[PDB]
Amino acid sequence: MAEPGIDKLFGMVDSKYRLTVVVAKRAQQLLRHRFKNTVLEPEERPKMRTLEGLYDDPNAVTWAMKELLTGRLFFGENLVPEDRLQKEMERLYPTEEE
Amino acid sequence: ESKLKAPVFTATTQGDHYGEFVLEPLERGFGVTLGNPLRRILLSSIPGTAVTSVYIEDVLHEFSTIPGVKEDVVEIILNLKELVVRFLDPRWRTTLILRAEGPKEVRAVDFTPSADVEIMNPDLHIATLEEGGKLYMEVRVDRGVGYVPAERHGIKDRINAIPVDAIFSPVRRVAFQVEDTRLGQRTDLDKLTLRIWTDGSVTPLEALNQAVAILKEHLNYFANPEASL
Amino acid sequence: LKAPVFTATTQGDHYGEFVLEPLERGFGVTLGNPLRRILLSSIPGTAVTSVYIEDVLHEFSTIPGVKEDVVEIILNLKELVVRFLDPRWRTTLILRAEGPKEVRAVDFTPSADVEIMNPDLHIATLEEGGKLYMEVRVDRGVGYVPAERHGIKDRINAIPVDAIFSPVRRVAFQVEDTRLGQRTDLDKLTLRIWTDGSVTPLEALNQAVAILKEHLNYFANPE
Amino acid sequence: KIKRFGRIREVIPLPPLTEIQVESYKKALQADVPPEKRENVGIQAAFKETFPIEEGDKGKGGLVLDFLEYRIGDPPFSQDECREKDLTYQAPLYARLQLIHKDTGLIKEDEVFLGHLPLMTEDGSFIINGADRVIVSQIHRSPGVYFTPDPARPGRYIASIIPLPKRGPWIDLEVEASGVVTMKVNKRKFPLVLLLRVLGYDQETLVRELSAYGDLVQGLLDEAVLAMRPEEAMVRLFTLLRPGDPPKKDKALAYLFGLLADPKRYDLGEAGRYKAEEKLGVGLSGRTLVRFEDGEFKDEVFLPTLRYLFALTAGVPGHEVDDIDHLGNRRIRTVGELMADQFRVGLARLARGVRERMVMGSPDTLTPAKLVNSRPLEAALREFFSRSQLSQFKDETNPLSSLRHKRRISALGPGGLTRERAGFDVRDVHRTHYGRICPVETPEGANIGLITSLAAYARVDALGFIRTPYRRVKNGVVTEEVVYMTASEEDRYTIAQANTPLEGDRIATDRVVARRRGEPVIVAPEEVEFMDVSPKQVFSLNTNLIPFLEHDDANRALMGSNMQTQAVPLIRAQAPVVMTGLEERVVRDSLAALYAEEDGEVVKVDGTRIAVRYEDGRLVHPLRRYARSNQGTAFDQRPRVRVGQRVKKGDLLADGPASEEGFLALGQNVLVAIMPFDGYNFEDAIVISEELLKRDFYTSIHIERYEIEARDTKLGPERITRDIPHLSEAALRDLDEEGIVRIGAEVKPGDILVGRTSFKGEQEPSPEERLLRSIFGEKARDVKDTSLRVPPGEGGIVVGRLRLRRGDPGVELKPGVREVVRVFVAQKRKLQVGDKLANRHGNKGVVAKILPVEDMPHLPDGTPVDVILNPLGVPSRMNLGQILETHLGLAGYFLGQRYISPVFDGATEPEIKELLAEAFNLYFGKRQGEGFGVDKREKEVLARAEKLGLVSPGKSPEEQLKELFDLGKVVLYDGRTGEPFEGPIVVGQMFIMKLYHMVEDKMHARSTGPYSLITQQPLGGKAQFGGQRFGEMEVWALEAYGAAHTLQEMLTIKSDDIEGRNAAYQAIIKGEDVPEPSVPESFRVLVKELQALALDVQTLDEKDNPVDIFEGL
Ligand SMILES: [Mg+2]
Repeated sequence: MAEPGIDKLFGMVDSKYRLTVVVAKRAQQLLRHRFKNTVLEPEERPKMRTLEGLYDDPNAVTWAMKELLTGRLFFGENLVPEDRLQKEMERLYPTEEE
Repeated sequence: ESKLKAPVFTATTQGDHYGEFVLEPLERGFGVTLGNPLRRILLSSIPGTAVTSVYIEDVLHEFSTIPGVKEDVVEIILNLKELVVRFLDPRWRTTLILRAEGPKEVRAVDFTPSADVEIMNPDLHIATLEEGGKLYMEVRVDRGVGYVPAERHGIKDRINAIPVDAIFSPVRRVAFQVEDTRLGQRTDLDKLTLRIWTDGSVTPLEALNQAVAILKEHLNYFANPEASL
Repeated sequence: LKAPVFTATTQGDHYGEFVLEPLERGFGVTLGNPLRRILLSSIPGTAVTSVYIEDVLHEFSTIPGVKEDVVEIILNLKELVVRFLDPRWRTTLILRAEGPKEVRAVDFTPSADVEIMNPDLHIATLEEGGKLYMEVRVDRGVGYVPAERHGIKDRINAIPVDAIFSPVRRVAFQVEDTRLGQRTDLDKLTLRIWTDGSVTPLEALNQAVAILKEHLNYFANPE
Repeated sequence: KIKRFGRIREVIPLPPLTEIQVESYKKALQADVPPEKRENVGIQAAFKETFPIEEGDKGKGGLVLDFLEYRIGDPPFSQDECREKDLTYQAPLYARLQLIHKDTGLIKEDEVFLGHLPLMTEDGSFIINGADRVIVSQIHRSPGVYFTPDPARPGRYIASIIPLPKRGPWIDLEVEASGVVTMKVNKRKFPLVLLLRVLGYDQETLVRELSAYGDLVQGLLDEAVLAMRPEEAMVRLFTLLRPGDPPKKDKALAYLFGLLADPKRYDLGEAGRYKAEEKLGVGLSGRTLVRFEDGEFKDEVFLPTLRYLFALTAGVPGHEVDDIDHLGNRRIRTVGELMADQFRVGLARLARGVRERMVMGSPDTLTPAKLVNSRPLEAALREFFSRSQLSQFKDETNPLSSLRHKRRISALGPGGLTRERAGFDVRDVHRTHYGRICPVETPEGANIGLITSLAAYARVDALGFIRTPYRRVKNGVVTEEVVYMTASEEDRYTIAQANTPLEGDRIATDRVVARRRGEPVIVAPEEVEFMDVSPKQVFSLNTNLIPFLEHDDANRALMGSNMQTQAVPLIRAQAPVVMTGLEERVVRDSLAALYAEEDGEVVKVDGTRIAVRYEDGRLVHPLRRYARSNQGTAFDQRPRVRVGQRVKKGDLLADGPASEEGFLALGQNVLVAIMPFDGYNFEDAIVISEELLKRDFYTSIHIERYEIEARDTKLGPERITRDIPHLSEAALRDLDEEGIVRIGAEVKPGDILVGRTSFKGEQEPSPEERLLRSIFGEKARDVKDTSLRVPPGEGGIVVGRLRLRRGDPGVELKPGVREVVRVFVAQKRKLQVGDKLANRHGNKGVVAKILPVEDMPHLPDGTPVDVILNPLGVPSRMNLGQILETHLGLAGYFLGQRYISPVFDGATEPEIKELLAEAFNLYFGKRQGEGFGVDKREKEVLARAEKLGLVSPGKSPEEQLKELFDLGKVVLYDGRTGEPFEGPIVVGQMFIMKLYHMVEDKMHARSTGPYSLITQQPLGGKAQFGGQRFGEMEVWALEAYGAAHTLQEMLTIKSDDIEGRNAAYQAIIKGEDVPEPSVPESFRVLVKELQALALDVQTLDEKDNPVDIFEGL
């Protein structure tokens, strides 16, 4: 009918746009550099159907919203060190290739 | 790499009713030219078994009421229609008798605990009778396929009968959409899907093949001809 | 009961009312239609695939001495229904026209396992300079297919033509109720399987049921 | 087998339908006439008009140069070559001009070469610089004089309407408050008193003998300072004609604006004398005022219209009469008159050049043909024809088009006060002029009314101006009834009686009101001059093509009145079942077909040219084939006749473009049931039966035309060769024979359509490179590919190729441009999702889905339908009569007939029944024969149609059928599943056209590529191609939502912002991450762009003092 729990999300955070950001930053955080940021991984994994068979989908926000609607994460004025917020990523397998 | 010349027939099996069935890639034009006749026959031509006439000591005509019975005639009448019998496999087509006591809930089992004919739906209100719980029913049951209203005529117990209707047909609902998909590149290939609902004894899937059989069983009729130049 | 009475007022290639009979109240179409549906679709037939004409570099042309107009031709030739009298294959008729005459599909060079169901068929009114040497394919096929099934062959001026296969030309069916059996309620079929190019109704009807069966079949083992 | 409906018809829509022009031009281009007769208007006038040129010293010395008979002549080229060599189909025109001396000297320079006056084709249009153009007839305020209320604050003003916008000045006498009676000629306001003084009038002799009964005078006297002496007068007036000219009484200047027929003259009156007289105190002559008598001037129209003014400023002769847009005040200058005035200009300049060469040069050597430099009559003349808001291309999609476009009338003329796109007074004019002979249901949108079409039987006779229809007057003739005609009423069509129409209540119009029934019932001159030869004359030639206009609501009825222009010839032109006689004439004035001349005979061979009629003489007739339409309509002719005689009720002798055998045939008529089909015909979409494609129906063939010029620019000569470097790819000559592509070739997008290399010297192949080059035989290169190739638009099959090269004969090409390859490509299109179908009743719609015969709605005997026009809204919402076509449909399908049910007279519901009633006793007359009859399905319905009290109860099912056939039609099964459609579903053969609007030409898609080098934002290019616009309206769209980022991206990573652009394409090609922006170029650039003007745009951060780091690279 639309987005799985779109309404549920609109409940969590306050300003309708606030969420759009979270999911955005999050997607722009999740399958953005790593992938090992997940929280749905177990029996609750966003799998895609496709002739051959199932397998996750390359749509960042997709996992995002539904990973948010999960439980973990957090938002607002925490992890003050944005610097140390992206660097801490170095602390655990980051980067890619070109 | 996922269809070729052999669609993928996939069911859903719920346990006794709703069982989504879905063969897949099919040339555009058979979802209808196929998934329909079944849904048709499915709603009809199917051996079934359900109540059909009732004698219940006193007052003939279905219109009236009885004392020491929270309900009225028709409520039992219809409350009866939601009965699910299973005549093993002989030839069967018998009657039935209920033993009504005092102030209790007359289930749909308080009948003649006769084997050879089990009741799938044990419960089922049927009727309520307090204190002086009279009530004596010799509720019949017949054998049919389509649907039959007040047209058969409740012979049986000559006098007194309030014949109910022939709701005999194991299936109780049959719908089907035919969204198109293209697991096989070409963006417009038919894709059935069925949703056979049945509880009147006979399982869903069973209903299907049965019909699917009823159809071919029939199709063979176009075999040896007898022309005219 | 237990079975009907498959009548079949036949004909000579085309026209084929084929009446079942005491079909219980209902199946009057469970059968009646699909066959009709199928009989208008999936069925093997004959049809032109490409034509080459004398001095015609490509369609949108105009062959001298000929009243017509190259497209018309191909539009006419689009019809010409062949018969194949053989198991699996395509082929190429060939015809040359002279001075004043009226090259109706007939003048289409007699040849091998082939019949010209629709002789006459005014193909072209050439005159004064009756020059017309042509080369038209004619592939086996099924259904409708246009610019795709390229008419290569004479790699040059093929001006591939459209594919209009389905040998059936119309299909209906009544349910007229005037039969015995067991109570005036049941229905009585009678699908017609009208006109055709090559194949005959019975064949269409027959070929038809098969398919419906093979599909009906697919309802096999599910996952 | 044609059935007709109708009554009377005393004439015919009249010959030809292109008379507005054709017979117009010629009579203005007289010429063809022996150089004796022919006296005015047209070229000649312009000549005579330009008074024999003199010069300084009035009648003192030599040189007079008088003009004479001119000579249109030996036409340079021929139509066809002109278009092939992009040439205006002109022709030479010279005229012997013998100059004089004042010492006796008669010299006649024979001919004296001159301008090239463009000729007009038999057609009724022009060939100009190759393409075909048409001169559209404009309308303006008819010459004369007729005040009108001062729109300001109540106070009628006076206007003087000179003849044509180039034969007199617009003079408005405006009585104000602070200034009073003003004479404002062109660019000059001044005391109206003054000019009068000059004309003689004056205090007392003037007012107090003119303006008494209505004050409005002291103000006219006060400036009597002017009314103190003429002569001295002119001077002050002259002084009031900028700039600082020489005050020295001359009489000239005023030697006009009244004097002589020079820049003022309604000619021999006609619409000036014949009008102002019956508007003013009668009396007048050729022009306004009169001088050169012997001294002072003698006014003729300057106080009487001032008088008649005041009169309507406080007296009884009101007549506030504004432009009153009465077509007794709205003129129309036919082409010839537009082309004429231009001559009345070419000369205006020559006369200057002549008067000038007069002097200088030797009075004994100064002869004509040496005094006349043929530059004016050209230029300014060839200036008009191809550079006028009135000269236009030519709607050539389907023939009605062309023809139609000539009958059209523009008011957006470029004349004086000629309504600009929104000129001073617009949403007023538009409205239906109560004059009916210039249709009411034609116009479009946005230009709503400033462009109308003129009625059929309209005009034709002694024409001085304005339409004038034909109107019967009891048998005999029909009189070309004026437009300012009262002629004692008019009796509308119908209620006849042999010759005495026994209606004794006859409906009629008189002056305006439908006024009940004058009832003169004289049978004599039709109750005066009452009666209209047929209705037709009420409407547009290309509306009369509507079988049931009656029911059709005006508004929507116009939406078909136009639309059907946008036809688009097909292969199976099909005339329509219900058509209207006209269908048969429209395509015979278009000349889009090939007629005959005398009796019969044939001979021929058939194919490329119906050979010689063979009648007495011997003339072959070639047949235009797979031409090219201005719109790319591919109009070709078809050969109709084998070996016979003249005509068989019509000598079609081979059809034309979009006409079935002689009958105009825009689209194809097909069978259709009405009814909502699972949404596929939602709103307006039409669902369609695949069959139509399988039977090559709506298929239309279009031929394109790609071009290329071979420049010369300073780098090396631009050449058209087949040696395109590197393009080896077995492509080059795998096609492109010795340069350009080959006929019958088949072209996809990208292939080299017409190759040609180019030098360009970017950089120098430095060493190393040149070395390595030599080394590995890397032959150095100097020439680029710069070929042609076919654009992203699929392409098609190479139909033909033309080639024009400098130095060629009749050609002539753009400076620098040498040679110019052209290549035409065909296309045949069938039909697809998208595209419009639109019928004759504005039931316009675009195809949605196209079902396979399999599905669709099976009629009873199995015949599938064709289109699934939705009944929802459309009809109700639009209230029309596209049903009374679908009904006389089967009642013409089964009854196998084509019909003629003309506009407002015929094909009546009972007849539609009578007919329909019949054509069933066979449709069903068969079934009860083939061996069948009404089945469970049909009964299941019928026994419910009466529930719907839709069919007479009690009757047998069979009885209920026919009953339910006249109205709607048979149960109509749904060949999809099988059961019936509960409720009949009227079925029938409508007639749907396929408007030049196929989807193909639309729909493109971008992603990257053709990036610009001028604006830096996607536009123009080479390879891919594309680029989409994102107007302001959409900015608000995003602003309104909250997609800030989503917005930025459209002013960042997707246009100007290079850093970003690239960032994007780099981001995607990699994957994982997304287009990351920051400081859009749009900002970094605004700063270092304001600086350039001496401003220090500072970028202070959060705290004012954190002054940006910005552009710090
Ligand atoms: Mg629209």
